[PDB]
Amino acid sequence: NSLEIEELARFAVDEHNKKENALLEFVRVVKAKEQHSIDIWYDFTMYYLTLEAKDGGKKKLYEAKVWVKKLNNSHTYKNFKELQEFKPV
Amino acid sequence: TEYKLVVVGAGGVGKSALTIQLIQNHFVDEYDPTIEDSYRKQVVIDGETCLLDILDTAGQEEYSAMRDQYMRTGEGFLCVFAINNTKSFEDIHHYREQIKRVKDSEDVPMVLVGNKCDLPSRTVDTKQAQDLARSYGIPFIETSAKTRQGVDDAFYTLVREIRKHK
Ligand SMILES: Nc1nc2c(ncn2[C@@H]2O[C@H](COP(=O)(O)OP(=O)(O)O)[C@@H](O)[C@H]2O)c(=O)[nH]1
Ligand SMILES: [Mg+2]
Repeated sequence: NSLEIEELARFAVDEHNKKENALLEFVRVVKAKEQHSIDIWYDFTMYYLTLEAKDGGKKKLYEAKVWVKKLNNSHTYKNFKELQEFKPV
Repeated sequence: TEYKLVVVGAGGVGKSALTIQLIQNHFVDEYDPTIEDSYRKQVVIDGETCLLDILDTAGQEEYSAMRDQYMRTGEGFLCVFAINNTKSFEDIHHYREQIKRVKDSEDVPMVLVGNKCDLPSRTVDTKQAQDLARSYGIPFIETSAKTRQGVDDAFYTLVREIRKHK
């Protein structure tokens, strides 16, 4: 339903690679789920993504959790994006 | 019988002062602005013995599992501004938006509160607040956490609003 699923997935792969000194190549998202929290000011969303990535050639699945703080009264700046979990399956 | 209420508004409008005046019946000058917590008080409203469960919100910049629960299960909302701070009055529109959004509903029990009406001066015109409240289709009540002015009326009006929508 989100129009930033593929983007958040790439962010996940990137952030994993960054943190874990890896070089996974993002292929695509196979499953996505949302946990949307409308708060008094910001919106917070936990994204649960199952993505395909290539690990020095071979295609593997990874489940990623991405945490997103986003505002609907002023663009960016106090927005935020964070990989919480990223594990092979 | 419980009424779950949520008190919202920019920091420094007197959310805590209002809440503590209704619960403990005294004015607290300097309440830690970071402290968010729920408080319960049994009261009588229009001959009804009932329990009010009130979340005094604080720290809107960080996610709160507590606030999350009360946004979902809260029955009514006090949107508070300060009558001597225009910014707090402007923030009201976004608070209301987020409450409508979380309930997916225009028709959420809600009372607009103009706090600090004890002060001899004011910056936000009364008629402006009345005009806004009317546009939203909600009650507007002027309060003073310092003098206790309109505090009972603020929370009870909300309970009456919640009663209407049941
Ligand atoms: N004069 C006056 N001061 C108030 C009133 N309510 C709160 N205050 C003061 O305004 C400041 C912020 O109050 P607080 O309840 O902590 O605001 P909150 O951040 O919304 O919880 C404090 O210094 C309070 O003493 C009021 O009705 N009248
Ligand atoms: Mg407070």
